[PDB]
Amino acid sequence: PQEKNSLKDLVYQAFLRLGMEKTARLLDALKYYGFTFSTTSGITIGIDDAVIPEEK
Amino acid sequence: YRAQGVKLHDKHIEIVVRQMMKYVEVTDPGDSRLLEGQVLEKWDVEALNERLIAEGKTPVAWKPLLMGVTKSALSTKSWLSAASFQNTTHVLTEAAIAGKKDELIGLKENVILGRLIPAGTGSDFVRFTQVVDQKTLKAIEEARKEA
Amino acid sequence: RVDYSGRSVIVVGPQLKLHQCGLPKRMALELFKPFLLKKMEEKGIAPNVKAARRMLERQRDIKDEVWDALEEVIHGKVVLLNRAPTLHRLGIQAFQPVLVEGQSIQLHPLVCEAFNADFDGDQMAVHVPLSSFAQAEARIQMLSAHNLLSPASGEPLAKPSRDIILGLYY
Amino acid sequence: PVSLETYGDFIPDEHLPSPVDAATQSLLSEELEKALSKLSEREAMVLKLRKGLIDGREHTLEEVGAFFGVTRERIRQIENKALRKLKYHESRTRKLRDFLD
Amino acid sequence: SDPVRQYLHEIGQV
Amino acid sequence: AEPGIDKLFGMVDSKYRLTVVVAKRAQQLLRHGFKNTVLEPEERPKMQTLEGLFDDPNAVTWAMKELLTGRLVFGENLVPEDRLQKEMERLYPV
Amino acid sequence: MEIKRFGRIREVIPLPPLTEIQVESYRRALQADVPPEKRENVGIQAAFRETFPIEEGLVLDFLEYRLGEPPFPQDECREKDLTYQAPLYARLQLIHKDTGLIKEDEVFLGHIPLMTEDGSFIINGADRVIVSQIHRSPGVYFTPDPARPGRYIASIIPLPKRGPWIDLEVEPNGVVSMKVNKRKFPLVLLLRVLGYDQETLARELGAYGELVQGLMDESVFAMRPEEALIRLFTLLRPGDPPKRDKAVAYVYGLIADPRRYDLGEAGRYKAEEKLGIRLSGRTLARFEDGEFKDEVFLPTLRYLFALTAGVPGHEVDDIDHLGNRRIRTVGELMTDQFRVGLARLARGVRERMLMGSEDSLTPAKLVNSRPLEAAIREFFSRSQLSQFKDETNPLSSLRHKRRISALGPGGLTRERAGFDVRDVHRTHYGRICPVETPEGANIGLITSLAAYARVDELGFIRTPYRRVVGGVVTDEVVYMTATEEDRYTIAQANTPLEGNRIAAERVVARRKGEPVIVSPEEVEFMDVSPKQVFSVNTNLIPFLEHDDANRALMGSNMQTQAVPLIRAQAPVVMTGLEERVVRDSLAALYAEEDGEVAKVDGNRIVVRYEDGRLVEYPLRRFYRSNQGTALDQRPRVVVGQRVRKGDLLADGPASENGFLALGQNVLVAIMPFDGYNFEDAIVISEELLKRDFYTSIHIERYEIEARDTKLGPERITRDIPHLSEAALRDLDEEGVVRIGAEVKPGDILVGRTSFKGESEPTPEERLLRSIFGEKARDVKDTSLRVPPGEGGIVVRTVRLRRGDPGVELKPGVREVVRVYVAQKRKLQVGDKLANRHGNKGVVAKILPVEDMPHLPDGTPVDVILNPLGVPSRMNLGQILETHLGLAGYFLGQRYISPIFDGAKEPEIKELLAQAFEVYFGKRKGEGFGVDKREVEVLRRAEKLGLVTPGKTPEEQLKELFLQGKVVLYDGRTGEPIEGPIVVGQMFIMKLYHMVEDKMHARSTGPYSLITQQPLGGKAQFGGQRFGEMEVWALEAYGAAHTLQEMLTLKSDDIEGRNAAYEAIIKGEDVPEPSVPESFRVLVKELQALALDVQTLDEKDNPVDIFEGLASK
Amino acid sequence: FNPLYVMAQSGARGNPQQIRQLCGLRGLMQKPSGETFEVPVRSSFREGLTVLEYFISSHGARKGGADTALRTADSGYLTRKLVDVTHEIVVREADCGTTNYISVPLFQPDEVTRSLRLRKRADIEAGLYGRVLAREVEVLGVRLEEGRYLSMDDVHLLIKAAEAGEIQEVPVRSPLTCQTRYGVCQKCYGYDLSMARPVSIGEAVGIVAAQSIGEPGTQLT
Amino acid sequence: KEVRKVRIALASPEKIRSWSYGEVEKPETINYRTLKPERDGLFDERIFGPIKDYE
DNA sequence: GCATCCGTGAGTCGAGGG
DNA sequence: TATAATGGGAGCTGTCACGGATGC
RNA sequence: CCCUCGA
Ligand SMILES: [Mg+2]
Ligand SMILES: [Zn+2]
Repeated sequence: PQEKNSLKDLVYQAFLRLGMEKTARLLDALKYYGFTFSTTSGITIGIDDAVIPEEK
Repeated sequence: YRAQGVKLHDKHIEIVVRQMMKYVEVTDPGDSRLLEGQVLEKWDVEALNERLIAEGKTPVAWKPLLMGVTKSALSTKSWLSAASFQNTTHVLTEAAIAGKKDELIGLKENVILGRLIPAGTGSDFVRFTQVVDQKTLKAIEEARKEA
Repeated sequence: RVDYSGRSVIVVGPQLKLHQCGLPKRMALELFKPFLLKKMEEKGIAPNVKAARRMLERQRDIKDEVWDALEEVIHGKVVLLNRAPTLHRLGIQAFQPVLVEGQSIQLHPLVCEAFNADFDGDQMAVHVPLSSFAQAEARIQMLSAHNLLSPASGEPLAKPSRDIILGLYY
Repeated sequence: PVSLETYGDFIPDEHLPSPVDAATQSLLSEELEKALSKLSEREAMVLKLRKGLIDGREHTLEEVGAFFGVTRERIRQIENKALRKLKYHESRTRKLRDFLD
Repeated sequence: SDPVRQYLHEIGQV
Repeated sequence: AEPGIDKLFGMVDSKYRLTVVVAKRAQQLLRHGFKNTVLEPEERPKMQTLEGLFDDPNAVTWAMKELLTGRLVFGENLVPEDRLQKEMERLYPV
Repeated sequence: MEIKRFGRIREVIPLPPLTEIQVESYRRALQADVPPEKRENVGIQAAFRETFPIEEGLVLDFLEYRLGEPPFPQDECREKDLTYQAPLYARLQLIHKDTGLIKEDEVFLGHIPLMTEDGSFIINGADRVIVSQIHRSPGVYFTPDPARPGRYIASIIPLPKRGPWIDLEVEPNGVVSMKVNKRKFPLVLLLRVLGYDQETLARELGAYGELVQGLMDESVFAMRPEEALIRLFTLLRPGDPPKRDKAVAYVYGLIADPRRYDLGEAGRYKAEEKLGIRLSGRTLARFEDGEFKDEVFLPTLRYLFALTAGVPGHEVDDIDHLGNRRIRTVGELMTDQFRVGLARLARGVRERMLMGSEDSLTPAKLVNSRPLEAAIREFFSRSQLSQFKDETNPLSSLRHKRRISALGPGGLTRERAGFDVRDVHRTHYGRICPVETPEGANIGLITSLAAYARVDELGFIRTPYRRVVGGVVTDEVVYMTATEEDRYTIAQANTPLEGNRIAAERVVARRKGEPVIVSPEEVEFMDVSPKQVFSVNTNLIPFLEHDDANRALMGSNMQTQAVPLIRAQAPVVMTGLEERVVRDSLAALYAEEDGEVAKVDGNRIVVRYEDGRLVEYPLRRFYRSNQGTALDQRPRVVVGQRVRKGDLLADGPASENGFLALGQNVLVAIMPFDGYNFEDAIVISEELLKRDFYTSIHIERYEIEARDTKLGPERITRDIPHLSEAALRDLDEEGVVRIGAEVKPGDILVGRTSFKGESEPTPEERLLRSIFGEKARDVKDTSLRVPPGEGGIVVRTVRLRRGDPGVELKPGVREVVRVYVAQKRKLQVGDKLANRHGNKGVVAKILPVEDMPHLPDGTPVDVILNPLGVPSRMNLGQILETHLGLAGYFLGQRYISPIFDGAKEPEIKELLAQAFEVYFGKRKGEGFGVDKREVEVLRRAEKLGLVTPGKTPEEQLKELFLQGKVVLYDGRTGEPIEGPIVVGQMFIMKLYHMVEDKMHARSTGPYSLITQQPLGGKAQFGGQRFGEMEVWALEAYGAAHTLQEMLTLKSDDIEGRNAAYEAIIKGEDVPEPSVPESFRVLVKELQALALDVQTLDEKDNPVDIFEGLASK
Repeated sequence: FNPLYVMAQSGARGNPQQIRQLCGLRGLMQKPSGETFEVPVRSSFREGLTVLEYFISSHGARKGGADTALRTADSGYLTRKLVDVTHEIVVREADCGTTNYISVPLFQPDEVTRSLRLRKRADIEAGLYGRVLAREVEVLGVRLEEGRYLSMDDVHLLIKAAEAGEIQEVPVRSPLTCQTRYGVCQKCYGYDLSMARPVSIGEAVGIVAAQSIGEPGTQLT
Repeated sequence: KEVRKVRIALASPEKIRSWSYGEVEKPETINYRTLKPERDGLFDERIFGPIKDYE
């Protein structure tokens, strides 16, 4: 799964391999699709989302 | 910095430390005009020692001197930089007494005078570069070719 | 303190490209005012400069063609955006301005972390490089999309943030 | 009087000309020369001497008339006809109207 | 240190 | 990003030399009214007005694109300064 | 709508009058209601008793004082920019000792500011607040020596500027040293001066081994008290002649003179309690029968030796303990500056007694009131504890009046205040709120008084507790100091109670702040309420126990920045304080007695009381506050309505039916939205502007003066040269803009002409003049115009003319004109919103209603908050508020959830089920079944573990609804959000930080006099400051020409900036920059220091940057 | 796919400790004296604290706030000091031509003093990445030549060789050894960390160093 | 010429008098009714230059 | 060679008010 | 322009680190 | 400059 570190390494490797112009284009693409998919994802915070484990 | 998860390159710290080691104290004056205990720059004493060795004279014995960042800042050659940093009164009295000249080597000095800094596009390395199109270049070439 | 400068509240600019920032119309009109006068004289909007300045003085005297003239003025040019405090050099960055309605400056998301800028009410200052030399320095050296890695570490500085990460991970 | 150190950061300088004012005076001198070029050299020079755009001061009709070697009535008539041609050209092109504030 | 104390002493000399 | 910025940084031994070249060339283009341009009429940078496409007024855009065409010569001590000025005034009146 | 309240804790006592810390303090200080013979020796009476009598006519003595009526009412003082004050008369009598002649008269000493009914002051027309100070209480303290372990420092501290701090130390050589005014000398000498003998000191202090021997010096006991006194005077005053009466006077003034040295009444009390002695006066010693008599020193040294030896019953002191820190309220500070001005008046009185006719002298001839007036004026204008009142909303003023500062005159200096002063002490419990405090440099230095806390007569903060005898909780409540509190075991307010008896065998309590589990038999006292732990603002945060203290701080603070809205509403989730906050702020209007309402108007409400009398209450309408927010009272009753005592007659600003209304209740969906709520940004529905939610009224004041000059008078006139009728359209006959006109930037508010300065016309001006044949007019246009970015409707004009009744202005000014402009502000992009839980954000996007996420029934949400703010900020109160707000949205009700006592999760779940029945059974009766998108969402939530598999769609939807989540459809698509989303009602406020005030830009403008650099400030049309760090930034980019532009062409290169502007308007490139002017200023200011600064070339030959103009 | 879990794992928001305060127990707290209280808050923010728990936590919250406030000013003072020492340092030439260098170690002594063990990857990167080799290095059949700018792959290969025991320390050109006057040369400085390539002559390296050291000054706890 | 250096040194009384365009003999600033510089004062136009351009 | 007093420092921008 | 008149009066405190001279 | 308030 893509997360902070893997996306950071993607940006660095894209810089090294394809130049800062293409890396800026990739940054904007990741921005667009990330925002879009975060919207429809269903991410929210309800009080029941802080799950007290019984183990406690 | 590592403890707080801050990734920072060694070479910056090395720049700073290099400036902290910038000075030396004379252990023996040799054949020079220097005095025992006189503090000066390592570069200056090395140039003086190469001049005395090239003259067949006795070189100056010196000792490395580690001073903190503030003291190394205040002890710099530029009196403009030091006076604008702090202890302005002390800097200015000693500089006026010594009749000191600021060569405008660093950034602060040229910033005060409002000049173009000696860095980046202001670097003498890149700032004298010329640009010409091939038409004008060939016309100037013919002008040189006729004479 | 300095001329050809302004400031305002910042607002997230998700639609912006990395090299762009949203500049309010009135701010841009004031910051670029001499260029706008000269362009108004180049076209038929005013006979001379003084008439154009007296025309821009009162807000009710401002018509629609002056905004198109201002758009022509700012074409290809960049402004400097700066957020206080300025801890490293990325506290100032260069952006092609996009004229927007409203009074807020629009900031691209990926540069926020560099500026340490969020949207709980931060404000930013705008500066206009004047000479061809200043604008060339800003566009080549100080452009946002030309500074993608940290000069302190070398790791990517403009990179996906929490909102972007949340979607791609999902 | 009161102290500037209780303050002076709010106190502007009304003495030196603003860049807008200096640019306005520059364009004014340039446009006056543009309109004076539409006259002959003698009548333009008479206007400049009589309004003081040469040595800084205004010469009388006797001084300008003895400069060009002519009667004071003649030099006053030259000034009048130059002013008249200027008024005609200005009514035509409407270039110098904006500078009148 | 204090100029008026010093002048008062000098005055108290005579 | 500026178009082809990576190739431009490849051209020079220091990025600041690129900046100086671009700014000087843009000043040349401003001074001589873009009559010295090495760009063919189809290579001219354009701007979309309300009416239609016109020339790009930005001389630095022009300068960078010209630089990319390989048709500009840059370096130090290419020609005396006043000689360059006078020859450019000769070929392209101001 | 129905208000359901939760909580099982019944508060025994209500909140005390929240402004009493101001009102009662100043009332005690003035004693204006007390007949003079009954006045106590406290207050300004005390200052009179200290100053007078004045001796060496020979004697001028004080009889009594009186305060007269104010010359002008409060509103009129605000109007004419006067001070609300009362004249102070003092009856004095001059007595000649020899003659016996007695001439008595009442002399006028000037005025004194009167405190308003709400606890503020009116100074020069501006409302101001005197903030209480916190400081180390006077007394005798003992602290550990940081350098020497096992050794201790004794410290005798009087009131501020009431005498020096004295230190007693045991030196390494054994002798006990005293330090006053930074002078170390053996204490034995002073002990001899006090009249002590080696016998008495040996019998008193001998019980401590090896210590009293450092006190034994034979050379000191070899001289009588007079010789030792002159010795001490030679030690303390080098060079000063050691005369006998001079030494007696000096030492008496240093120790025994009450007119000079004064421990507090609190200082005396603490000294008596610590040292176990009794003080006759408030000094350290006395002058009795020609000799000095000891009060404090010997018990202090005894306690010091005892603490050093380790003998029991002697302990070190916590100087941050709230038993050793007291509060100087407004009355005490005003009385201090009053004493100062009175002492200056006394110096003037003696000076006037030396000079002039000795036989003929009256009190009026001796007293010059001016220095006292000046002292009081300096206090109420330029003191650090005298602050511009915050009237943004009523809670702003209330909190401002309840503030406590550690800075100020005699207080701490910043950056010398470490962690200890800013820490919250265990004794802060119940007294000083632990959350309400500023972020940044002022943290822990500015604090707030707790809700139930009170300041006693000695100045200590006391908190209430309930008596518990044998496990029975009484209704007897006792207010304690921290010193008293540390003596008891005090149970928590949530302790289970059946009737008045403790029902738990294990009880949570505190012993000296330490938490401990304890039997009911052990419980001495019990807390009154959780409310007593926090301030007023912190008590307004529901679900506070679910919020991390930092975001709690943020919401608590930001509540005072809430703008009063035209349609402002009280929160649907309240804490129960919202009514008392309105009542105690004097925001709204209430019925004085029972009666019937006779008349109702947007202006006045006339009420007939049970007495038959007819009282008419006028309503403050659209008044401009200190921060420009609108203050207007709206009538809330109708004609003929029967009202009882305390019922609401009219609603004040930011008040809804007597409930505090700082914002709007909006429908909220917690979800990201295409990056527009990225990093705390907020997205709002355009509907909010359609129904005028978050719309506020703001009034701005503009002011102009016409004055007499040497070149002729300024005058306000409609005749303005070179201006059309279009520009003069809305000006009336006199040159003042008409009421009701709309003004835009550049419009003239007041026309004014001023005679031109003496003008030598440049030759271009003369030629152009002769060309257009027009005489240059004598005057020029100085009219007051609307600044950039401002404007609105003119609601008021005030004109004050010289030569007119009741109007006398400053010397030289002919008249003053004030124009009031009101504007209606809709919520716009860049404005600041916040909730009570610390969630703050700027409005980044306003969506059309069709773009908003919406409920299946077609109801769109109002604002979209990004959930990413919640986890790291750890403030869950907003979540629970949202859940309960959804419930109250569909049940049509509001809730009162007291802090730590509020609604629990199961009760919110019950209410949410009741709401789900309304939200869904309505649909199922309307003839509609489950939607397909709802089924898809239910499958996703079934995968998410939110609903139980196998249940019907209605059961799973109810399961989600009980978790607070609903199905949401994207307005642009119609496709649902893949997951269920938390949606509910939330209380959000519009903060005072609005982009309309903050947007500014400048091309060129005014420059400073000496620096020739752009001015600062938006009002002056200033430029942004490019500081040291921005220069560092440009240097690090290596952008030399941009930097040089910042340093020359845009700031202080006159030639450069003029050439740049001209080149740009010509269409050319900007020219090479010149030398910045402030560097020439540096060269010249260095020359005035006798320092030659030379700019040289590479050949070391001078270069002149002044271009020859400075050389002869 | 719990929201808190997703956000914490992805790196969008949150860390295990804030999540623990939300779901688990709030934890232990400090007295004003830095001393720790014996009994911790057993409650979460989900469950709600008692007024005594809340008041106890207020100590640490206020202490941290005052810490941050008093910290910003000292960090800024330090940054300005650094800017003042280093500001004259610029890249003024390509190579000063010194034979001197430093040796970055890949191993550090164990605290047990038992043996030497491999340094942490991030630290090796911070000391090696973007530098220039002062000597030839032959490891794992790879030639890293003198004068070579070490890329990140070069650093990782050097780490592999260290793990294989082929190299214990790396010779490298450094500003400490640069003989350039008034500044630093291109080879001794190495990469421009922003562009992942050799540094351009004229780069104001001292200001960059001062800002790099200063900026995370307010994070130092 | 171009400035390449900046020097600072002590100023001799003769150097100070060489700078000076006149001695200020009076502690006067401006006349109370005319608001113009007093003769031989701190603001004297005879010493420090004219108040108005070329007048 | 070791204590003690004296001078100098102690983040930025922005707003508002007096 | 003349009785004689002859040594002032505000004080004010909860920081810390460094250099430097000053005093056992 | 002081206070307060933003970042
Ligand atoms: Mg922020
Ligand atoms: Zn080198």
